[PDB]
Amino acid sequence: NSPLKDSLRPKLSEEQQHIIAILLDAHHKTYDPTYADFRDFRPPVRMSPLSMLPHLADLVSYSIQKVIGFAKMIPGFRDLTSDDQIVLLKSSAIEVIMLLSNQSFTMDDMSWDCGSQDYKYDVTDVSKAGHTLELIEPLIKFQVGLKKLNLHEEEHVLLMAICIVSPDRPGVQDAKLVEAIQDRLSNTLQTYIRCRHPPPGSHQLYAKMIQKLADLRSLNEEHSKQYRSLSFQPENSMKLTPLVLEVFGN
Amino acid sequence: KNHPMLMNLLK
Ligand SMILES: C=C1/C(=C\C=C2/CCC[C@]3(C)[C@@H]([C@H](C)CCCC(C)(C)O)CC[C@@H]23)C[C@@H](O)C[C@@H]1O
Repeated sequence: NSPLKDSLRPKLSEEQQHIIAILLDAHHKTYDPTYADFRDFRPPVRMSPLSMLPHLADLVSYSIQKVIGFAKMIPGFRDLTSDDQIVLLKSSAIEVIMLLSNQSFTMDDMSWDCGSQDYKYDVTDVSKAGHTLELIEPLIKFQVGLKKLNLHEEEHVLLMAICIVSPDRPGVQDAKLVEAIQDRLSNTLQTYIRCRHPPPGSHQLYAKMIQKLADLRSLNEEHSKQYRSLSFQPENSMKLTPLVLEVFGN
Repeated sequence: KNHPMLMNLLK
């Protein structure tokens, strides 16, 4: 075989395997499947208007901190300017949180089940945090469609990293460098799927995963809209956390 | 725009 023909044969390079290893570890170190810290949040109240906002605000604020910790471990991420790291996290946080949550989501009853009845969230809980079907229905649909992909954890953490390092985010300065970082991750994912995800599950899997990124942009836009409306009321904004205000807007 | 807490968590 010619060097060309042989070079066309897909192979997970040592560097690409290394990238996957780092992202798996990063996820391990920032997602607690025991959910032990939820005790620390303001208590969930299920009955009054916005009764679940304090608890879900605390959950989300906690999860933003975890997203930041994961982002810092993405190969290339820290070579970005402080400003670009900030804009990428401000814009992606809600999306990565939606991705992370797929781990607790269950299609048994279409809820996020975090180990106990107190920490099991359904569409009614989300509405009681100030959100409407315009966000919630598509969010459930997203969770269902993602679950249907039955991603390998490898693919799950690659997707989160690709989500974070997106060059077309608002406020991005060195889009060229963000794009180079993302491309290394995207190629790693494409090659992982070809070499490690057996058919039929692999069918158009990359394209399906990129469609989920597009879905996340739409969810982000609608969340931002409802969040601005929600936070416009000072009495609501009072119930949020300082980190949520800084990241999602004030 | 100043994101002190984000900036500090990123250090
Ligand atoms: C967080 C995590 C979890 C679930 C995520 C959920 C379920 C409840 C509703 C949430 C929090 C959605 C809400 C639209 C976000 C509301 C935020 C705000 C009130 C500030 O506008 C986004 C993700 C959803 C649980 C666990 O998987 C850890 C993960 O890390």
